[PDB]
Amino acid sequence: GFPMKQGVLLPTRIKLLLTKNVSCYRPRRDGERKRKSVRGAIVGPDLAVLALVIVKKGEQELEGLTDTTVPKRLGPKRANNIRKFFGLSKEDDVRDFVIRREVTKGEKTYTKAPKIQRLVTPQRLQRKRHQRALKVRNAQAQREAAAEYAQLLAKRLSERKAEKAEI
Amino acid sequence: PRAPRTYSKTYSTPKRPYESSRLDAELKLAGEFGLKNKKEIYRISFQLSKIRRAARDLLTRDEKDPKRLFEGNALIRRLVRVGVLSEDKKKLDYVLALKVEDFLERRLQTQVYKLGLAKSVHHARVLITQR
Amino acid sequence: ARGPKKHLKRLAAPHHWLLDKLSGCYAPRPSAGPHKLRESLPLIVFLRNRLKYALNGREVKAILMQRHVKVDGKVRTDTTYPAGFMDVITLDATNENFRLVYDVKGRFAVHRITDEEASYKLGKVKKVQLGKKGVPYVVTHDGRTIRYPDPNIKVNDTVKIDLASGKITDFIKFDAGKLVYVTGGRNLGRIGTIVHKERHDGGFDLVHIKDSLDNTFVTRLNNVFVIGEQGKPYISLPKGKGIKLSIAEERDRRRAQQGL
Amino acid sequence: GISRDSRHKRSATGAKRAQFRKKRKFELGRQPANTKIGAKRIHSVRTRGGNKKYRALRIETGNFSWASEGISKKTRIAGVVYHPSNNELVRTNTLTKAAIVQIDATPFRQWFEAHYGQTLGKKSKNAERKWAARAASAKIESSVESQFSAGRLYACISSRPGQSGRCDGYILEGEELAFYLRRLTAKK
Amino acid sequence: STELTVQSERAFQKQPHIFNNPKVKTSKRTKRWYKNAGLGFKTPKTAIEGSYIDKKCPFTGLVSIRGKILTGTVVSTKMHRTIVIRRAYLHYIPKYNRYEKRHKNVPVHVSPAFRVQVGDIVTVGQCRPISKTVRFNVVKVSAAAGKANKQFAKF
RNA sequence: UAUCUGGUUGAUCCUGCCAGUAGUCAUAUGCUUGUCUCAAAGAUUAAGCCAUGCAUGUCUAAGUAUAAGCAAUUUAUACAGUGAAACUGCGAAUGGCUCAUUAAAUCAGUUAUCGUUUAUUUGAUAGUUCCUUUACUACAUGGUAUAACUGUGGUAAUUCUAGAGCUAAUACAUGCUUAAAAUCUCGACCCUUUGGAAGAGAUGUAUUUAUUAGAUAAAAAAUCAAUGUCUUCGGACUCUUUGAUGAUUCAUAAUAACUUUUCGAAUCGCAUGGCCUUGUGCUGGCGAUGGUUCAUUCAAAUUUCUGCCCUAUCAACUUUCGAUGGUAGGAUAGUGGCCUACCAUGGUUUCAACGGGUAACGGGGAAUAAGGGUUCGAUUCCGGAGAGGGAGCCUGAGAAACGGCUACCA
RNA sequence: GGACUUUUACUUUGAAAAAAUUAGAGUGUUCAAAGCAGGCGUAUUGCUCGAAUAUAUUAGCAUGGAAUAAUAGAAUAGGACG
RNA sequence: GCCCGUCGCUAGUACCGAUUGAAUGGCUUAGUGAGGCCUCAGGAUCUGGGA
Ligand SMILES: [Mg+2]
Ligand SMILES: [Mg+2]
Ligand SMILES: [Mg+2]
Ligand SMILES: [Mg+2]
Ligand SMILES: [Mg+2]
Ligand SMILES: [Mg+2]
Ligand SMILES: [Mg+2]
Ligand SMILES: [Mg+2]
Ligand SMILES: [Mg+2]
Ligand SMILES: [Mg+2]
Ligand SMILES: [Mg+2]
Ligand SMILES: [Mg+2]
Ligand SMILES: [Mg+2]
Ligand SMILES: [Mg+2]
Ligand SMILES: [Mg+2]
Ligand SMILES: [Mg+2]
Ligand SMILES: [Mg+2]
Ligand SMILES: [Mg+2]
Ligand SMILES: [Mg+2]
Ligand SMILES: [Mg+2]
Ligand SMILES: [Mg+2]
Ligand SMILES: [Mg+2]
Ligand SMILES: [Mg+2]
Ligand SMILES: [Mg+2]
Ligand SMILES: [Mg+2]
Ligand SMILES: [Mg+2]
Ligand SMILES: [Mg+2]
Ligand SMILES: [Mg+2]
Ligand SMILES: [Mg+2]
Ligand SMILES: [Mg+2]
Ligand SMILES: [Mg+2]
Ligand SMILES: [Mg+2]
Ligand SMILES: [Mg+2]
Ligand SMILES: [Mg+2]
Ligand SMILES: [Mg+2]
Ligand SMILES: [Mg+2]
Repeated sequence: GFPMKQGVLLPTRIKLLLTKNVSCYRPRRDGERKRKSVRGAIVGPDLAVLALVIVKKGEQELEGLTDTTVPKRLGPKRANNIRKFFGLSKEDDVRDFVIRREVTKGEKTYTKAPKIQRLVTPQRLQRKRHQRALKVRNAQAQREAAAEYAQLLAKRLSERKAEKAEI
Repeated sequence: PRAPRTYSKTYSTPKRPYESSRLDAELKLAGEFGLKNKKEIYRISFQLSKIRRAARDLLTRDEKDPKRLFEGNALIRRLVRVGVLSEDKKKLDYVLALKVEDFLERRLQTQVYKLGLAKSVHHARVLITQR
Repeated sequence: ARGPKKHLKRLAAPHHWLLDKLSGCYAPRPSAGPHKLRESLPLIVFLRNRLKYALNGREVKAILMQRHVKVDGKVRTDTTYPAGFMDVITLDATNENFRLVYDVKGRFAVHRITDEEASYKLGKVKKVQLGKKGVPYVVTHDGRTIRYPDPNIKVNDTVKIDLASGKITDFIKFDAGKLVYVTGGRNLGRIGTIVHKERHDGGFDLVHIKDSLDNTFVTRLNNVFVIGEQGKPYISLPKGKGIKLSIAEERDRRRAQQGL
Repeated sequence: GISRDSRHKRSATGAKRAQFRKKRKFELGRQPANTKIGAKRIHSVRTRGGNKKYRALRIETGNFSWASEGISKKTRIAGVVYHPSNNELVRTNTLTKAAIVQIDATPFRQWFEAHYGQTLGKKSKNAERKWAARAASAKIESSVESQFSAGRLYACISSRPGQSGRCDGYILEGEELAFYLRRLTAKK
Repeated sequence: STELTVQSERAFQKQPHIFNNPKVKTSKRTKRWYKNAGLGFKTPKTAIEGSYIDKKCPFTGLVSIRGKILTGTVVSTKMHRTIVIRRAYLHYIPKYNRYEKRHKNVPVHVSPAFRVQVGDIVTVGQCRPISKTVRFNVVKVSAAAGKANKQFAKF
C-alpha cells in the first residue's frame, strides 16, 4: 500500500521525515513531522497500482473514459471568479451570473446559489468611508488637543514673567 | 488540594499509670457526677490544665499590660458565664485555683440532677441520652 | 513553569477577600487588568461574597452578561475582572453605585456612594514621561495613560478624573500635610495627613502619618495615596474613617451598642 | 543546543557541579553568521517572543558614514584588512563588528567634489556661491585624503551583521586611523 | 590596574560615541566623558584627569551602580583591573547563644581611577554582572596606604 | 506543663548502664467492634512494568456553508434560518501526579534589572503608502490553490493515504489612499550686492549606522570660522526655551543615509438615516475583529546579602578540552568565560576549600509541653525538578513539552 | 544645592511582609472536634455585628541610645586649625 | 572460697584469604558515531531572479 512520492527517484521504499505541506502526510498537530515509509518514484513490478493520466487521446474510445463525462461539482463563488467563468468586465453585475443549483423537496423544487464573496456593496463602501473619515477626525482632534496644551504652556511662561517682575 | 480539615484531641492521660490515689480520686468523681470513662475526667483536667497555663502566662507580664487585660478579662468573663468561677473571686489568681469539681458541677447531666427532675445522677444521664 | 499560571487555589488567595477555607479548592484567579492580582476584588467576589446578590458563581456570569454591572462607566463582562481601589462599580438596575476603597482591618468595604460622586475617580500618578512626538503623559495606579497633564503634575501626586471622558480635571500635590489613604502594610486602610518624608537615596522613601486621633505611624512611600486636605477628602470615606481602635477600644464600642 | 547557562562550568572555588535540570530553551545559543562578502544573501531567524534577527550570510554593500563631514553613503565593501579578535577573519574576509574594511570612496568623492567644488588628491552660479561659502572647512586631512588615490577608504564596521543583516560602519579618522595604519604597515 | 600605554590592545580603545572632529584643531586631543555614580560618592579627579579607557569604570564607563553598597578589606590585587576583598562578619549560632568568626571573599572590579594596595578598606557598589564572578565595583577608598612612609630608614 | 521506680552487695553509699514509665499527623500487625461527625489512604520497597476505558478540546448578531444536510416561511434570484464535515482562529506551556536527581544547587527571607523577553487583560497611539509629479496606477475593492466534497484506488494492519475533478476567507499572496503648513537641500534666471529669486526634489512610522540636542555649581568679557532674527546702516541682539533619576550615552527630539522594507483595515455584524445640483452621487448610527508603537496587567529570565545534614580513615583544590581576570568579537531576549581569538596568571582553602556520604527535593510547618533543647517534614499551600533513560527539536507569546515529534539505549 | 565624613559589634523602636498551621478574641455547630459564621425584627418585599489580635527572631532595610567590647588618630611631625 | 590460660564439643558473628574473584550505580579517556538544528551545494515540479 505505501504511496509513491514524486521525485525520490529510487525504485524501492525508504523512510523520510515528512512535514506540513508535503505529500503522503497529514500532520496531526502544529509543527508535527512524522517519519514514514514512502515508495519510490520509479515504477517497479512490486507496484499494486499505477496511477495514470491521459494526455493525448488515441484512435479509439475507452469505455467509461472518453465516452463519458462527469460534471464539475462547484461553480465560481468569489466575485471576480464568476466574472471570469463568463468573461464579463467589471460592469456586467455578477448577481445574475452566480450559478444556480436546483434540488427538489418531495413536492418542492428548491433553488440555492452561492454566497458571492468579495463583492462590492453599499455596505462595504459605508465602511471604507467611515475608515477614512475617522482617521482624519482623529487627526484633527489631536491637533486641537495639541495646541490647547501649547497654550497651557505659553501662558505659564506668561506667568513666570509675572512671577519674575512681581518679586 | 482541598484545604486541610483541622482537628485537635481533647484529653490527656496520667503520667504514672497505677497511682492508687489518683485512681480512687478518679473513680469517686465518675461515681458522683455519673461518668462512664476515666477519660471524662481526663478531658476536663486537660481543659483545666491549659486554662491555668494561660493564667500562669498572663501573671508574668506586669499588671495592666494590654494582652493581660484583654485576654485575662476575656478568660474570666467566659468562665463566670458558664458558672465555674465565683462572682467575687474574679481576678484570675482564683482561676488559678479552680479544681476539676467546679467544672464537673456545671454539666447538663448534673444540672438536670441538681434541681430534682431526675433524682440520682444516672437517671439524668439516661433521660438526656433519650431525647 | 512552562507558562503563565492560570489557576488559583484557595489559601493562596489574598485574605482580604474573606473567602472561606472549605466549599472548594480554588479561588477566582483575578484576570489581567488595571490592578495588580494581589490587590483586587474580582467581580465574582463582590457580586456574590460581598453583595450577596448572586448565589452560584454561575449566576454571577448570568448577572454580568446583562451588561448589568459596569466599572468606571464601561460595561465589563469578565467574571474575574480585577477591580480595585478607587474604581466605581455600578448597578443600573437597583440604581446603585459603589466605590472600591479600603476598610481599616485591611479589606474592601461595601460602600454606597452618590450618583454625582460616581462619575469621577482618583488616581495616584505612578509615573510621568515623554512619549513619541514629545507628548508628555502620566500614568496612574489603575493603568491609565493620560496625555497632556499639567507640568506641575509629578509622581506621587493624585489626580481627579472625568471617567465619563478621558481627562484630568484637578490634581493634588504631595506636600507635608495632605489627606492620605494607606494602601499596604499593617497600616492598610488608615488615614492621616502626612507629617513628613524620609529621603533615603536609592531605596524606599518613608512617610510619617498623623491621623485625626493624634496617633503616629510610618509606611514606605509607595504605600501612600494622597487624597486631599486635613478635613476635606476629595472622595467620601467609609465610617470609622480609618482610625483604628485597639482591640479593647473596639470590644468596648462593640458592647456599648448592646442594649436592644 | 548551544547553551549559555553557567551551571556547567566550574565554580569560583573550582568545584564541580552536578547536573541540575536539563537544558532549557530560554538559555539557548545559536551558531555564528560568519558573514562573508558577496552578492546579498540574508536569512531571518525567529527569536524569542515573535521577533526576528536577520542573519546576514553574504553582504556586499553597507552604508558607511564620514563622521566629520556629517554624511553617509552606501558603497561596495572591498574587503577585510584587519581584525582584532582573530586574524582568520581577515584572511577569510569575514564581516563582523569591529572588523576593519576597505570600501569604495567614489561615492564619498562624488559628494565631496560636488559639495566643496575642489577635487581630492593630486561653473554654476549658486554652486559657486555655495563653494565660496565652504572654505577653511575643505581641508580634509592628509592620511584620509591620500586614500582616495587608490579609490579605497579604511572604515570600521560598527554594526552587527549576524544580528540585523546590516554591515554598517564609519570612515576611519584622526587618532583612530593612526592606530590601524600603524598596524597595517607595522606587520606589512 | 592599567598603568601606561592606553593603546595597548589589538582593538583601538575609545569611549563609545565621544567623537573628536579632527577638522577642529583643539587642545585636549580626546574629548572625555564622565559622570557621578550618585549616592553621594565623589568621582575622583583621576577619573576626569586620566585618559585610561575602561568600560567598567563607574565614573567614565558604561556601568551603573544600584543595589548593595558594601565595604570590605583588600586581600588580593594580583588580578589586573579587578580585586578580591574579604568581608568578615560574626555569625550567631543560637543554642550556644554566641557567635563564630566567618567571612567571604568578594571579587570586585577596580577602575584605574583608584590606586589600591592590599590592606585598604574599600567601599564597593553593586553592578550588572561584569564578569563570571565579579558583581561589584570599587567606588571609594575609605583608606590610604596604612602608614607605610612612617616605616623608613634610620636616624 | 520543673516527680522518677526496678536490677551489682552480707548489708552500705556511689558510679553506670540495662529495664520500667508516658507521648507521637508514626508506621505495621494481632484481637475486639454498636451510634454521630470528621476523612488520610501504593510516600517508604521498585522514578519497577503495565492489559482496557477514560483524563483536551473549543463558535458569538459578529472569519469561511451550493452538505446533492434539517427546516419551511416569510419580503428576500447573490447570501440571509439551522447546521454535519472541513478550513481558519485560540487552547492544549494551565491542570493534575510524583520526589528520581539535586548540598552553595534548590529553597527562605532580602535584593537588582541604569541587564531583558513578554500571548493576553486594561489605557493610550497612525491625514504621509503611488510617481521624474497633464494624456495615468483595480480601490465601486486586484491573485490562485486548497480542505471538506465528488469520483477512481492501494495495503493483513493505525487518527496510513495516492491519482483525478471542484470551490471559500479575518488562510495564502498582493496592492491604491488624504488637509494645511513649515523647514531643509538643490537651484533657471538678474546683479553686483548688504546680496534674492522663482520652482524643483526630499521629509509617516519601523529598521541599521554615524553625527547632534537633552542645560542648571553663583557670575562676567574679548577673538577666529562659519551665520541666525529686527535696522534710527555706527549696528544691537532685548524678553529668549527646556522632563525625570541617588546616577546614565535616560525619556524625547534633530541631522546624513541605510532596508530582499515593519506597521499604516481589500475584514465582519446590527440598524438604515439624512442631504440637492435627484448622480442609487455624496454623506452617516451603534460595535466586532484586527493593527503598529508606548503603558499596564498576567508573567519569565537572570540576580545582591545571609542561612543547609554527617565526614579529615577527604589537605590541599582549580586551568585536559575555561580554571580566575583583561581586549575584541560572536552568540542570546539580554548581562556574563556563555562561546571564540589574542593576552595574562590568576581563583578557593583549618573562619574546613576540594572530595566522600546521605535509607536529602527546599521551605510553610510536625512531634515531644518548666526552660534550653531533641527529632521529623515523600505527603492538602509556596518554590523547584521529572514524565522508562539520555540527547535533539518542531510549533508557539511561552516547551528544550513527552496524554508533541526525531534518534540512540532498555 | 554644594563642599566632606575613621571603622564595627550590641541594644531600642519601626517598616516590608501569604495563607492554612500555632497562640488567641468574638459567635451557644443541640455538645464537642470543627466552621466563620451570625444576630435582630414590620418574619408581606429589612435591620444589623463580624470575618480581630499576636508570634513571625538569623539576614537586609529604617530610627532612637552612646554603657560594655573592638577600630582608627600627632613622634624622623609628611601633624591640626587660618 | 575465689580464680587464670592452652587444649576439647555445639552454635553465632565479624576479620584475613588464591581466585589481577564477582555485581550494581555515578562520572570518564580513546575510537566509532545516529539524529534534528545551522550551513555549502542540489533541482523532482511550478511559476515569476524566487519558491
Ligand atoms: Mg467576505
Ligand atoms: Mg504544573
Ligand atoms: Mg480567570
Ligand atoms: Mg527604586
Ligand atoms: Mg591577570
Ligand atoms: Mg542479681
Ligand atoms: Mg542479691
Ligand atoms: Mg551470708
Ligand atoms: Mg528505655
Ligand atoms: Mg501520596
Ligand atoms: Mg514509588
Ligand atoms: Mg442553506
Ligand atoms: Mg499557487
Ligand atoms: Mg494575516
Ligand atoms: Mg550650551
Ligand atoms: Mg533638564
Ligand atoms: Mg536612546
Ligand atoms: Mg439610503
Ligand atoms: Mg571512608
Ligand atoms: Mg572577556
Ligand atoms: Mg597557573
Ligand atoms: Mg570541621
Ligand atoms: Mg533523593
Ligand atoms: Mg516537603
Ligand atoms: Mg530536613
Ligand atoms: Mg523517597
Ligand atoms: Mg518539565
Ligand atoms: Mg514507571
Ligand atoms: Mg550519560
Ligand atoms: Mg521531553
Ligand atoms: Mg500518561
Ligand atoms: Mg503534560
Ligand atoms: Mg524588631
Ligand atoms: Mg491570622
Ligand atoms: Mg576473568
Ligand atoms: Mg557556520
